[PDB]
Amino acid sequence: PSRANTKVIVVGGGGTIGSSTALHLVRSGYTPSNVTVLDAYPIPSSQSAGNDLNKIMDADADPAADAARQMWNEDELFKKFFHNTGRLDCAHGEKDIADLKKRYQNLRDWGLGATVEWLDSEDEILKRMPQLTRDQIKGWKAIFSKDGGWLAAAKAIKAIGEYLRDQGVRFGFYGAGSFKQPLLAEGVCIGVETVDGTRYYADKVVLAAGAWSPTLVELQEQCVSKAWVYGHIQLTPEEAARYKNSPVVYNGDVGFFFEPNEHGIIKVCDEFPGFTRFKMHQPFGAKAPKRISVPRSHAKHPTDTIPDASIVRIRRAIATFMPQFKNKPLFNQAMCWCTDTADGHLLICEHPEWKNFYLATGDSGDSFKLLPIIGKYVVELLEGTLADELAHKWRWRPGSGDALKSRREAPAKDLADMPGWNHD
Ligand SMILES: Cc1cc2nc3c(=O)[nH]c(=O)nc-3n(C[C@H](O)[C@H](O)[C@H](O)COP(=O)(O)OP(=O)(O)OC[C@H]3O[C@@H](n4cnc5c(N)ncnc54)[C@H](O)[C@@H]3O)c2cc1C
Repeated sequence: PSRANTKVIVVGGGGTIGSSTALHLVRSGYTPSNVTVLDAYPIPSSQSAGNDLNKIMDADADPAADAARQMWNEDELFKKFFHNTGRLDCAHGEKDIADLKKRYQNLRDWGLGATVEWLDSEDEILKRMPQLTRDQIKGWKAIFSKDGGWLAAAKAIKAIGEYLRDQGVRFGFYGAGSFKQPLLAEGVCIGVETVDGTRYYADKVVLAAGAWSPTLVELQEQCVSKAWVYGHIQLTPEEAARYKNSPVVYNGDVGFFFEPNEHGIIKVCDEFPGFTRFKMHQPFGAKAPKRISVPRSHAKHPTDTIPDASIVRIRRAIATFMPQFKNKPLFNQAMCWCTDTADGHLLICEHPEWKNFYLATGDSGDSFKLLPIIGKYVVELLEGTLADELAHKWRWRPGSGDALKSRREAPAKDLADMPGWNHD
């Protein structure tokens, strides 16, 4: 078929890469009624890693991230969800400071020197963030990124879902949206079947199932799914007013926090290598069950919280960043799932055996900032127009390294070994 006549199913279309793909199909002139978004949960999916009050907009010298940054500034659908507060990337101790100097030097060497400034003392840091405590940031240096800030993530995906609804995109959710298998005819994918038995037929299928991708089809451990954690504190209107338009504050050895949302709520994250949840599971294409990391979904198990070890790290972030708030209860604790490749690059490729089935995953914990742009690259993959360098960087690559460690400091620990999260 031609493009007005091409049917495409986006599996995981309630999440980050999937909603972006559906948007870029519509914007590229695919007929909205020929696009079907399938998700386990209605857009924005309650288990999407993008279903979050906030994410950091930390675009670097990377072409895709920079193209995304421009859309967060200029695109009429997205721009209202980007808060250009700036970002403090803070470092403490001999090794982290040396790595921050080098990151700074690299950004100068890459021609972003005008967007960033080196803060060489605590006085320089308190100038940009006077709500910090001088005592707790003794010896800290920072890169202040003027271009940075934070993204109203769940609101941005919701806004894509409302736009797609109004265009006449087709939806299937719950049993009617939860992918079970591809429909294959002589090695060609011609649609999908969901858990309730519903079949959808299309010319092309995109698997944008995030941390669920390696659970749904055999990916030969090129993606390993891991959880990260957050909790919330509630500020009085007077407390929240002191933090209005605060930059994002990050320290790789502490974690990070955001300015309060419109309800006075501050989200706090630690910084760590993520948690697996290994269990026996048989993805489509696997000859028998395998021990793989299967997300433990907060949407399916809303009584779940986070490990005790995670609460302690978040309390330490609050004690370091916001000592006056050590007494506030930490609430709406949740695990948030991503999938790492060995090299931390995306997995955006045609399936090597199932023609017209495409992977769009490998988010590796840092892809929410790509929400505006990433579906453009997926449409280019479907159309055969993706740049060779990106076709290689995002290629099918089992056996290319250990995704349990990936490019992080250590192999992820497992939730089986981390008490405090399960309240069943
Ligand atoms: C705590 C945390 C903090 C983060 N901070 C940042 C940050 O500051 N900046 C940044 O850029 N990135 C950040 N990230 C990373 C970012 O959130 C992810 O890289 C990105 O959102 C992943 O997008 P995705 O589309 O691959 O997955 P998702 O958005 O999770 O989408 C996957 C979708 O697949 C659906 N699905 C699952 N199973 C099925 C099925 N059987 N059938 C159909 N659909 C299914 C899910 O319901 C979901 O909607 C953070 C992530 C977490 C968890």
